[PDB]
Amino acid sequence: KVSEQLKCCSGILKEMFAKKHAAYAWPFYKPVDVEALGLHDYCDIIKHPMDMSTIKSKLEAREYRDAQEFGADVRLMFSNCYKYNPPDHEVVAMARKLQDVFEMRFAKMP
Ligand SMILES: CCc1nc([C@]23C[C@H]4C[C@@H](C[C@H](C4)C2)C3)[nH]c1-c1cc2c(=O)n(C)cc(-c3cc(C(C)(C)O)ccc3Oc3c(C)cc(F)cc3C)c2o1
Repeated sequence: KVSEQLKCCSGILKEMFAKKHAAYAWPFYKPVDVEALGLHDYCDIIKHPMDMSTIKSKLEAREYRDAQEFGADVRLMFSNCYKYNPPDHEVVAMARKLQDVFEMRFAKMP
C-alpha cells in the first residue's frame, strides 16, 4: 500500500542519517547556514531550500502523499547543491556520494 512505501522512505532517510555516511552526509543534515557562511546570494538563486531535517519533519507530519513526493524533495536538496556550486567543489562530491545511497535504496523499494 501507499503507507508501506512511506515507511520505506523513513528507513531510507534514517540510513542517510546513519554513522557510516556521516563523513559526506553532514552538509545536508540541516539548512545551509547562509548567515555564518556569508552566502548573501544563496536565497536569490535557490528559491526552495531543502535538507534532510525539513524532509524528516514533513515525513513525521505525513505531508508526503506518496514516495514520489518524498523523492522530489530529496532530489530538490541535491539539485539546489548542483545548481549553486561548481562541479569541482567538495560539497558536490559529497552530494553525489549521498545521492548514490538514496538512488539505490529508492530504486530497490518494494
Ligand atoms: C563557503 C560556503 C560555500 N561557498 C560556496 C561557493 C564558493 C564560490 C563562490 C560562491 C559561488 C560558489 C563558487 C559556490 C559560493 N558554496 C558554498 C557552500 C555550498 C554548500 C552547500 O550547498 N551545502 C549543501 C552545504 C554547504 C556547507 C554548509 C555548512 C554549514 C555551516 C554546516 O551549514 C558548512 C560547510 C558547507 O560547505 C562545505 C562543505 C560541504 C565541504 C567543505 F570542504 C567546505 C564547505 C564550505 C555549502 O557551502
